[PDB]
Amino acid sequence: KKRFTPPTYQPKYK
Amino acid sequence: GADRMSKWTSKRGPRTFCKGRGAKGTGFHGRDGKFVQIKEMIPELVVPELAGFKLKPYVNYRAPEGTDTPLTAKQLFLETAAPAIEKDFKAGTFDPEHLEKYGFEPTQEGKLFQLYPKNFPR
Amino acid sequence: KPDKLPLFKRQYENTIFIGSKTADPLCYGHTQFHLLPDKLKREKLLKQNCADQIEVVFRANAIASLFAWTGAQAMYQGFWSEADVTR
Amino acid sequence: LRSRVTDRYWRVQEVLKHARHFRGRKNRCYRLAVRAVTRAF
Amino acid sequence: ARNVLYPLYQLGNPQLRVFRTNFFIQLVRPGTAQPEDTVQFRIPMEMTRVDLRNYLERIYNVPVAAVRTRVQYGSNRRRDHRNIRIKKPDYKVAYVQLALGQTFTFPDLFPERKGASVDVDVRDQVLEDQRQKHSPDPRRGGVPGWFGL
Amino acid sequence: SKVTLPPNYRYGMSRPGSLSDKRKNPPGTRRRRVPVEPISDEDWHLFCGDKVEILEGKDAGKQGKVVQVIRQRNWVVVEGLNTHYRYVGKTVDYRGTMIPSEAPLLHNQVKLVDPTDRKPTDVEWRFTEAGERVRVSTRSGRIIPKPEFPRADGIVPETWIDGPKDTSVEDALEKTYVPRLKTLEEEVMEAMGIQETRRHKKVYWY
Amino acid sequence: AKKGFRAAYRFQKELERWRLLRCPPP
Amino acid sequence: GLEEFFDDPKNWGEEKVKSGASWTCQQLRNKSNEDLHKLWYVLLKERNMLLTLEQEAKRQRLPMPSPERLEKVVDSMDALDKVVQEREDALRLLQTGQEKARPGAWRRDIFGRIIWHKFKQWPIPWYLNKKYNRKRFFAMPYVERFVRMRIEKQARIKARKRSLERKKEKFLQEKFPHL
Amino acid sequence: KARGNEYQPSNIKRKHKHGWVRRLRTPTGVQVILRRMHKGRKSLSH
Amino acid sequence: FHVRVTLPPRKVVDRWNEKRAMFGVYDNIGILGNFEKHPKELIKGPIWLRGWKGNELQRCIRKKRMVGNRMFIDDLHNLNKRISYLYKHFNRHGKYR
RNA sequence: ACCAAAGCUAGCUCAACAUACUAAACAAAUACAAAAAUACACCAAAAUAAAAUAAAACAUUCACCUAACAUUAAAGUAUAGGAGAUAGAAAUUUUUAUCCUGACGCUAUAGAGAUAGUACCGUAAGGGAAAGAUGAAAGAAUAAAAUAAAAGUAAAAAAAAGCAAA
RNA sequence: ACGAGCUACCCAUGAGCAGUUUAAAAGAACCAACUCAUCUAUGUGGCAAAAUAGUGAGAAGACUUGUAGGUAGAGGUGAAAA
RNA sequence: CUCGCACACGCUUACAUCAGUAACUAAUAAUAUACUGAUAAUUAACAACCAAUAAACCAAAACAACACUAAAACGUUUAUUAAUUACAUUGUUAACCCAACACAGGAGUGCACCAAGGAAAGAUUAAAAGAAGUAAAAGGAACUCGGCAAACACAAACCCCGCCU
Ligand SMILES: [K+]
Ligand SMILES: [K+]
Ligand SMILES: [K+]
Ligand SMILES: [K+]
Ligand SMILES: [K+]
Ligand SMILES: [Mg+2]
Ligand SMILES: [Mg+2]
Ligand SMILES: [Mg+2]
Ligand SMILES: [Mg+2]
Ligand SMILES: [Mg+2]
Ligand SMILES: [Mg+2]
Ligand SMILES: [Mg+2]
Ligand SMILES: [Mg+2]
Ligand SMILES: [Mg+2]
Ligand SMILES: [Mg+2]
Ligand SMILES: [Mg+2]
Ligand SMILES: [Mg+2]
Ligand SMILES: [Mg+2]
Ligand SMILES: [Mg+2]
Ligand SMILES: [Mg+2]
Ligand SMILES: [Mg+2]
Ligand SMILES: [Mg+2]
Ligand SMILES: [Mg+2]
Ligand SMILES: [Mg+2]
Ligand SMILES: [Mg+2]
Ligand SMILES: [Mg+2]
Ligand SMILES: [Mg+2]
Ligand SMILES: [Mg+2]
Ligand SMILES: [Mg+2]
Ligand SMILES: [Mg+2]
Ligand SMILES: [Mg+2]
Ligand SMILES: [Mg+2]
Ligand SMILES: [Mg+2]
Ligand SMILES: [Mg+2]
Ligand SMILES: [Mg+2]
Ligand SMILES: [Mg+2]
Ligand SMILES: [Mg+2]
Ligand SMILES: [Mg+2]
Ligand SMILES: [Mg+2]
Ligand SMILES: [Mg+2]
Ligand SMILES: [Mg+2]
Ligand SMILES: [Mg+2]
Ligand SMILES: [Mg+2]
Ligand SMILES: [Mg+2]
Ligand SMILES: [Mg+2]
Ligand SMILES: [Mg+2]
Ligand SMILES: [Mg+2]
Ligand SMILES: [Mg+2]
Ligand SMILES: [Mg+2]
Ligand SMILES: [Mg+2]
Ligand SMILES: [Mg+2]
Ligand SMILES: [Mg+2]
Repeated sequence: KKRFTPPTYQPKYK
Repeated sequence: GADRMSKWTSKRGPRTFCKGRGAKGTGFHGRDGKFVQIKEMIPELVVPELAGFKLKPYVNYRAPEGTDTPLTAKQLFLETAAPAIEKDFKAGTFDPEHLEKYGFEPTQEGKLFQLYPKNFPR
Repeated sequence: KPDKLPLFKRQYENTIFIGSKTADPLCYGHTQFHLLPDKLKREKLLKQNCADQIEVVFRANAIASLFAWTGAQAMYQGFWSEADVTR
Repeated sequence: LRSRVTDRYWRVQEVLKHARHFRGRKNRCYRLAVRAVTRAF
Repeated sequence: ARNVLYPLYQLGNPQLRVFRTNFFIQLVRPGTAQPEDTVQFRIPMEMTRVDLRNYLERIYNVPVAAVRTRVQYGSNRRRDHRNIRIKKPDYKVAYVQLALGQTFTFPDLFPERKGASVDVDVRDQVLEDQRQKHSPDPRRGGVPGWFGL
Repeated sequence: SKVTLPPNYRYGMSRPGSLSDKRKNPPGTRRRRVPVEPISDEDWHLFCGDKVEILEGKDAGKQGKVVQVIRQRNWVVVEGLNTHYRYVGKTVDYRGTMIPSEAPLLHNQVKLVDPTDRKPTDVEWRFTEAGERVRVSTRSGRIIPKPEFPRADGIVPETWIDGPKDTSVEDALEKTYVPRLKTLEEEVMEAMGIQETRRHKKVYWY
Repeated sequence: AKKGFRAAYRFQKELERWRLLRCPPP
Repeated sequence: GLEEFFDDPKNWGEEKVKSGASWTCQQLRNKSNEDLHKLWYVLLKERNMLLTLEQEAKRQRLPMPSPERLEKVVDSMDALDKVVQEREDALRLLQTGQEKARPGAWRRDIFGRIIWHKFKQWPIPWYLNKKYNRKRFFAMPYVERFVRMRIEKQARIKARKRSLERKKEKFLQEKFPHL
Repeated sequence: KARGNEYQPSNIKRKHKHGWVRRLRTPTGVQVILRRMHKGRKSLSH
Repeated sequence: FHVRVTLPPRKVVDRWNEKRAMFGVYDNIGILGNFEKHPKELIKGPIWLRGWKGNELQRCIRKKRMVGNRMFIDDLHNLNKRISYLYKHFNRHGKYR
């Protein structure tokens, strides 16, 4: 299948 | 996205959305779309004559204060209507049926300025 | 600034017109007739506490209207900013 | 009654005192020191 | 009046009268160039053109001619210490033009005093002299000068 | 104007709305809560302007006048007795005007001084037959009057001159009220001759 | 703040050792 | 008469300006209703001038001379409003006996709360109003669970507050064993 | 062909879909308001 | 593993306060009182735990029986989940079986 | 020698007692696109909870799982169950009042998520944090006291050969 | 429970297609705006969670496009690619 | 070297004046449309808001003369009513919006292609490898899965599968 793991974002407060 | 925690006013929406900022309407729309402004609905400010009036926005420091006694509905009655009722009762002229002579009014709609509906703004 | 007149800027087609296109052989004018609208009546000015404004409306209408007519006549004859006006 | 280890400073000092003369990161880091100290004995 | 309930109007109602107005007006210096007849006021949001015209003609007896008003938007960008927007209040600015040719110029409300300016200069001169006296002597080399010998 | 304060706050002999207080306490900080023994408003017998005696500190047995009281932390400030020295005028190339500053004292280190014997004495509030709350000493048994102190405004009503916008005392105390049964709306309308004929229609409220 | 007193006092034994090493007594 | 917005020219450059005390509540009860009407505008003209000076102070980046004058005037305005209102409600109680000058009744909104619904002025009755008939004053059965939950949330908040007061009393006694 | 910009702002659509009026017109919508009031949300709806 | 560098204020505990001196005074009320009150009638605490003992499962079940109708909504739901998990763990999991 | 280290309050948890249970604030505006004074209306509604699981599979069944009025016993008994898993009463019994309520509960990676459902990420339902430390006085900042102890660096780059040590 | 502000389709209401070739506004022809994305090379934590450069197909129609409304998961929608 | 002015939709003071930038923001410096503090501002004629009922009327927009097939948005007049009363309320800044970014991407209409708007190179040396562009002796597909790519070429014919857009 169309395997793809979307990236995550670091929280802005850091 | 958009800010959901701000004030929704007329400046944010499209041209169609035009919300007043709190003013009181003073008319309506006529036949041709020209705004017909009713003279009565305009608040006519009433001012007295202060030329011959001697009073100032400040009071002298040496003027003594007084015991803070809020006006009471009972104290007002004992000051205005009680002397009239007391004299009439002693003279035998008191009429429990009609109290209009002492300032009591049965229905408020007759007078120009109601009290319970609070007709006058200020 | 002219914005205190008040005057408001706008953008649309720039047109130079005389009442007819250039092909019309009648390229000059004789007189103009103007009728003041309802908002500029004498009675309206008195209510708004405007006495000297009665003559201002007449003067403002004539100066702006006649200049546009006379200016358009000159530019239909070819006269413009760099050619000035001969007659 | 939450019980926490407070003398952990002396827990690692009993190990590092035998690893003061090593070369590299084995003389500072505890995890690398224990494997070196155990092999030393 | 603001924060009050006006009476609903139908046909034949009596004239609406307000005796103690709740409105307050600030006279401000224009930030840009204005003509000779224009006076700039700051008015509360609940005030209309007709209210301001009656406000000046009756309370202050100022023969105004035309009144124009606009709504100003305050800054809502700066963040608090806890990263929360703090919004300045929005104020309504109204311009009026006098009728009988009366001319108004905004006066200078803070004229300096020649004596006060002289006194400030003397105080500054005294402080400068005191600093010079307190300045250490370079030839002493940092040795304290309080002791005699 | 009243300035709101955080639920936990520290007082340091500076008013909350001062620039010195903001410099000491930025709005984004909060510190440890000091233990303050609760004293009810009816148990605080120390005011400003009465002579008191200092028990503990570098100076003991001396007497002085109370100038400032911190009710929040139960502090009494004597006038230049428990003093430490600081500098006021500071700039790049000059320093000076060495001004002594008085440190705060707690209530337990300060005891009120009776006027007659000039010695410390415990004070208890007593209700006399005149209906006035007057402090009463324990040892001597003599009452102590309240320490009348000038207000923070610094203006004495005894010596005052009326300005252009100051109302005279006679006009301030002049009474012109006639208590009739007409509102302010009715009286002013009939006073100026304002005449209205028509009446409002029926309005439905819901 | 861990509850206890043995840990607090046993370190005072170490602080004295460091002071002697840094500034030996005459 | 446009100079009324500014103080007299002799006082423009003064760094400190003295003023008298504000009107107290008791002093205004001795004045007549006609007298209070005239005094309101005397205060009104004073307050406009102070606001103009205060704004001009920010423009010139200079402190406002004796800013406490504005605080005194606004206090006088509030006292004048209070005493006249003290005459309106007292007169209303004698004539009608209603506590509040705006009609209203307690209603239960869709959210289950109890809300004091003020009335509004309309030229048509309640049943002939399109907008009014769309508002709902009653709680649906599903609101019962959510109304119950709000009680639990408020109960825990008060329960935490009460236990906090007890802890402080014990803590202060240990550090102040004067008993 | 370049996703990521699926949100095209519009005040007419936002106030018609997530507005306060729509939340009070359906029985399920009112429960959404009740949940947010109980949770203590600063903004119940757009 | 950093430890505090200052000696804490030593706790001056008095062994002879009112609580410790009078601790466990009437533990023998039944023995020396004509057996009029069992010592279990002196326990102060929860309603469902006065003179009772059990493991974690029997305690949660007992709490639901007595004061179940007086608990809050959120507390009632959390108790039900705890009962179900303990019921499954005690019976369907373990080593000795 | 830098980076760092240390502190004990904020408040919380579990009960008990308990009034009897949607707080505080409501001047004006709030279900037109909420917080916009003002026009001929429509208004409203209910239908058993299901399944993840257990029976080492899974179809009948599977405690608690919305509505019990409790405790000591009868009793895990009678019964109900692909009679398997497991489910499970009653008749009949026991229960003396008020005070004695506080803590072998935590102390900033703990305790509520909370300084807070706020920042911030989502169109929306929803998800949801980190963050505090001087002293009696900082109206003692040429200000003061304290550990100078984590990894990482500096003071002080390296000299044949080797699980780095013995 | 919440989602058709991207996308599939539809209902409203609007707005675009210049020149050139032909009795043609003919799902004709050449070629822009405009819309799709054939081939190759760069790019592969990149400018970009699908792009840039060159080259290509349609370009008066079964065409592109703005605003706004409708269909919701046992379903919606589909000139079937599950 | 050339995507420029304006409106709608959106964003919400990020715009303007003055001062400061050791540090925060710009992926650097100068510095200030973008960071900090104070003060100030968008003024209506344009735009939003801006009557109801009954009756007569089969006859398209495409320069519309007159016609085609797919049969087409676009109203006047008569009658009965409509508060009649200067000045109502509201949108007017910007170097901007949606894409985690001050992103070589996405973005509707009118008018121009400029009179307007902008800067490919921070300073050097001129190695390999890699990317993009120009030119070439003799030969012209001998390359290679294929003439892919490139070219001073820009043509002709056959077959298979689908009719065609
Ligand atoms: K088991
Ligand atoms: K939709
Ligand atoms: K890009
Ligand atoms: K913006
Ligand atoms: K081949
Ligand atoms: Mg958001
Ligand atoms: Mg708008
Ligand atoms: Mg706009
Ligand atoms: Mg008009
Ligand atoms: Mg305007
Ligand atoms: Mg997204
Ligand atoms: Mg779109
Ligand atoms: Mg199974
Ligand atoms: Mg298993
Ligand atoms: Mg089940
Ligand atoms: Mg059977
Ligand atoms: Mg925490
Ligand atoms: Mg911890
Ligand atoms: Mg270290
Ligand atoms: Mg070797
Ligand atoms: Mg759509
Ligand atoms: Mg064409
Ligand atoms: Mg074609
Ligand atoms: Mg496609
Ligand atoms: Mg391309
Ligand atoms: Mg290319
Ligand atoms: Mg090429
Ligand atoms: Mg083509
Ligand atoms: Mg073709
Ligand atoms: Mg839906
Ligand atoms: Mg399907
Ligand atoms: Mg399709
Ligand atoms: Mg297929
Ligand atoms: Mg398939
Ligand atoms: Mg943004
Ligand atoms: Mg730059
Ligand atoms: Mg500058
Ligand atoms: Mg700025
Ligand atoms: Mg980038
Ligand atoms: Mg460059
Ligand atoms: Mg370079
Ligand atoms: Mg090369
Ligand atoms: Mg090459
Ligand atoms: Mg070539
Ligand atoms: Mg060649
Ligand atoms: Mg070959
Ligand atoms: Mg070959
Ligand atoms: Mg091939
Ligand atoms: Mg090719
Ligand atoms: Mg073949
Ligand atoms: Mg085909
Ligand atoms: Mg064929």
